[PDB]
Amino acid sequence: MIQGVIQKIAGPAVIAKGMLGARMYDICKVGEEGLVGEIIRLDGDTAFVQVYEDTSGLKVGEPVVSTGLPLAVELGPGMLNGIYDGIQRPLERIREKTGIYITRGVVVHALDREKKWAWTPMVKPGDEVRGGMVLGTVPEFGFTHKILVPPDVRGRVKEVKPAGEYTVEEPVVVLEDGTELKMYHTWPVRRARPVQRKLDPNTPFLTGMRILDVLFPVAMGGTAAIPGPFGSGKTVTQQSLAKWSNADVVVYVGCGERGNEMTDVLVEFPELTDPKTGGPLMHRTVLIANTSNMPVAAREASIYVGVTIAEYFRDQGFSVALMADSTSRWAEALREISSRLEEMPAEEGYPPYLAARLAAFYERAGKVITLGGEEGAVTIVGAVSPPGGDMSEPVTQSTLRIVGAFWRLDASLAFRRHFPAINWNGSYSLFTSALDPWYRENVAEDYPELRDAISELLQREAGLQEIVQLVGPDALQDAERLVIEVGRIIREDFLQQNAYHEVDAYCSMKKAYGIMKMILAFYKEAEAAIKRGVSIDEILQLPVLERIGRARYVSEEEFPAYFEEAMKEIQGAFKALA
Amino acid sequence: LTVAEYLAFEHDYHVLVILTDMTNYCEALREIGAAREEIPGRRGYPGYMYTDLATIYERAGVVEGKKGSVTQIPILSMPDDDRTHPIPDLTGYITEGQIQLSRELHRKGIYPPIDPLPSLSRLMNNGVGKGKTREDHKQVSDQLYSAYANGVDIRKLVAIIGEDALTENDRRYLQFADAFERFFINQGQQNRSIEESLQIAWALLSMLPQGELKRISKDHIGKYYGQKLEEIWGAP
Amino acid sequence: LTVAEYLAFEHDYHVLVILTDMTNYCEALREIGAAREEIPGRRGYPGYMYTDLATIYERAGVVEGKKGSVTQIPILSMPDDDRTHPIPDLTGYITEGQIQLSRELHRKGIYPPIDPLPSLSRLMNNGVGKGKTREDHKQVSDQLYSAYANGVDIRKLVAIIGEDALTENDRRYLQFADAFERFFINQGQQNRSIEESLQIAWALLSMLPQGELKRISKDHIGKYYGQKLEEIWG
Amino acid sequence: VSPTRMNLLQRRGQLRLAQKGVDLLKKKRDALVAEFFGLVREAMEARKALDQ
Repeated sequence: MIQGVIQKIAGPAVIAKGMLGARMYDICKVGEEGLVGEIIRLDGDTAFVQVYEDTSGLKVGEPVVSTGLPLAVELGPGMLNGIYDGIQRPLERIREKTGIYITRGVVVHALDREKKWAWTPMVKPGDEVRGGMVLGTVPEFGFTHKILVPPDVRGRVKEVKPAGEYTVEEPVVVLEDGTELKMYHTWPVRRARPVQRKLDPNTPFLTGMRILDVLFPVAMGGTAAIPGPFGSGKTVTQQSLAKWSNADVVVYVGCGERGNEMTDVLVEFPELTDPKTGGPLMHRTVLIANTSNMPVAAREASIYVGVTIAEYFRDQGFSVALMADSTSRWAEALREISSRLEEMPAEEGYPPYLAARLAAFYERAGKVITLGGEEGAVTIVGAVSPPGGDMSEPVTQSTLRIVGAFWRLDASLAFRRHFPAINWNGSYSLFTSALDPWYRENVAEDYPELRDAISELLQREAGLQEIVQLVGPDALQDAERLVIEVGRIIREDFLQQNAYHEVDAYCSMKKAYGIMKMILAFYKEAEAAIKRGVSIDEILQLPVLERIGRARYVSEEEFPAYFEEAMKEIQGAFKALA
Repeated sequence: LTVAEYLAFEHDYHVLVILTDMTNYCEALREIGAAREEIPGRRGYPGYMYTDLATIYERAGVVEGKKGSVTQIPILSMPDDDRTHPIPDLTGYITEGQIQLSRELHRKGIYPPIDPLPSLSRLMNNGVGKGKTREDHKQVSDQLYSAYANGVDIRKLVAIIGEDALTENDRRYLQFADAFERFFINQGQQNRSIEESLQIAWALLSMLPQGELKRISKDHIGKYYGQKLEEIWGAP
Repeated sequence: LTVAEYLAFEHDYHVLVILTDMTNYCEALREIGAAREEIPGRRGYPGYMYTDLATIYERAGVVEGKKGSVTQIPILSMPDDDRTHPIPDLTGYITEGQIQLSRELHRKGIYPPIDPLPSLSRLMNNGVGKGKTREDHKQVSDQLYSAYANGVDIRKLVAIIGEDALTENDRRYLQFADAFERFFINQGQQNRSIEESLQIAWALLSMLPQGELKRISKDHIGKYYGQKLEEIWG
Repeated sequence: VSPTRMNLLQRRGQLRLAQKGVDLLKKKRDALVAEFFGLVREAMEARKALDQ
């Protein structure tokens, strides 16, 4: 380890002499208290260290020790059910050993070093292993955590620890070249974990919400952007997505949130229940929490820490949903760091490389073939919070250039008690065409046509808004009144979804397909009845209205019979009509 | 804030911190940064201004296992009434809502000149209701907001189309807006309990016809609707 | 200006100084300042531009006991016709008023295209009035300014509501503004005495009702109001 | 127009005024349409009386 002494202190900037051999962006311990800093410039025998925490009280001549490694995360058993800050320090153990305040220079381990894990070997002496292979398994809540050899490590197995209880520091496998492999390894957060091959967006990411799964789908391994306007129910929708998605592991990243909003996340999330097991949802999620008053380095590194953890869980063969609660706050942290570096800004004070960093974060998503030969995916749902909802902000423009879906959350819809408050007019998805074969194979060959028909009906309803504003709906022709009423039905019975209801919180693709079938069949029958001289108000009184309105709340296993009965009675109700 | 934290979390005090002018603080921060040869960020302010303001603001809150609390009311004058100025912008980024003073209300002789329409408390729902203030608080506030917005819009409409062309309910909203400004906002130096404020709000809502109160449940309407302003007001 | 001061204050000459383009002077000043890395004002001009322009402009005036005088008429081209550009801004802050030309008036064939509203003379009050030009000069000037500003405002209103919707007072002010621009401002190369100019001004003011002339005292109105514009010509 | 912060604020105030004018004009249009729809029923009654 390169060891030097402090030569100059100027705020968070420390110049350390005697540091020849220190590498750029290595983590350093500054002063007797061991404050963590990063090398950002090398000059002769000196190194420029940017200290994470406050440097008040430091004196010239205090030791500077280089760890020799860049910013990295420990990947191994013990991350699930854990809460970390932006640089992966366990907040609960920090509270245990320090109090209600976070003191400077506290040393904690990301993975617990005292807990014993039930090791089960899967390799034998003489076996040849490569990066990403499975050395063994360890139980962690409902999962079987696969211990992977690090991606850059290969060799022949010499000795394997038998089944038993060991800590993460115990060398379970040691290779012929003397390399010891433990239950965990470290990976730089700014280097993407290698994969064999990136797959195409063929399969959908099922969030359990009808509007998202049908109108604006995101592919497994895709990326979606959401806005967080106040009063839109963003937190309900985010935690509903966490509960009901088809992802095995959830990673939630809070980059520089408000103190009370971060408290809301940290209190509500442990109370969520996992429907797959009935236990706490926290048993399959990792929370990364940062408030606005934490060091800017941690707030900037939070998303990379989260995406690295997500990539590790993907490399174990799982499907991971990654949610970043505010990339706008992360961008603010990046802007502050660039300003501290005295870099010329681009547009509204942001560094010119803002789009490059956003792309480096978002492009780590995708369905891949892991180095171990299994299949895994990372799906990223990012959130943006412009100053006053003005999307023209460079962060939002940069995000929308690279994300495949945009779920426009609207406060006006939430004011009208339309939940989820997703404005279907401003939302879009680029994954529909790629996902169409999967829909035809897996739910119905008709499904894309039905989805386009429903979207066209919504567009026709939106095209009449100025007429309905100018004159009442009763002044509309029966054809226009029919599409207005069908748009109302579509909204209130397909688009709206109760996140707290016992059966309506989740909706499968087939149930949604049946609902659209019922709605479109009713619309076609009513359009025929209109040209049969039937007036609108007898159609609006049909019980099939209430039948379609109740289709949301019927359970999943009872839906097929309800759907066939409803189709039959919708066919019958219009035949008997005069 | 050091004194506030000490009191609240070592003696269980409920501490209210008032920071009288954060604009002066930010100008001092800019001057200090310039004096130390630092390159400024947006609009000449330090690039770390957001972090500094966060380290000030985020010292308030409630701690698990502690009876005390710290509440902050920062006060800042927007440099040109510009909400997009960096100081109010970053403050809104960090804080939970804002109370906006109205120059129009102030010049009309109303004190305190708080304008309810642009004001917002983001944590309000968590601190009101049954067992905290009263069960009808939230719905009353929503109804007041909607009725006041309706009244202020009808006030601009009446200038062009005249009072006689208005609907009867429009005239009711017009009278409600004036009474709301004169009695609810314009309280002077009075110290009003929450019960007195709710009573005045209900008396103001009673000027509207029953059933126009869409945001309020029928139980609360039956319990509190009907009373006149004359019976409970401080002065005519 | 050294020559002008020498002549005026040593040989009692009345000197008129014309500086063709102070914009070109400020360009050279900016070149020197940028070569010297001076802390700039706005748009890259040196911070000491105000002081330098002051050392130039402040060399005019009259001196107690001496008979000569120095009068300065600098000329400067406002970049993009922007009055808030640093050069015209600092010049206006230093000089005793300015004569501002209007491109809109010029495009209409009016010469000299002097726009009276942005124009100013700080020393006007010292040289006009009873015993200097005429007793009604200042009041007539004030009334003309108010009436012309009213006409310009009514021109702005016309673009929204159309001319046919105007009342008779607004129409009278609009016609006053038109006739003012066409007859008072537009004079060509002819040389008008102050009496002729005041006669034209009173003829234009007679277009308005006698009660609208709030700026003018009633005795002056009785003396001069009522003359027709056709009597001067046509 | 000369680009200055004060001028930018003036333009933003003008934009706000224009938006409020649009809203006010829309409310006036709503009132006019209500009047027009009452008057059309009155006109149809008058036309029927004329036919009689």
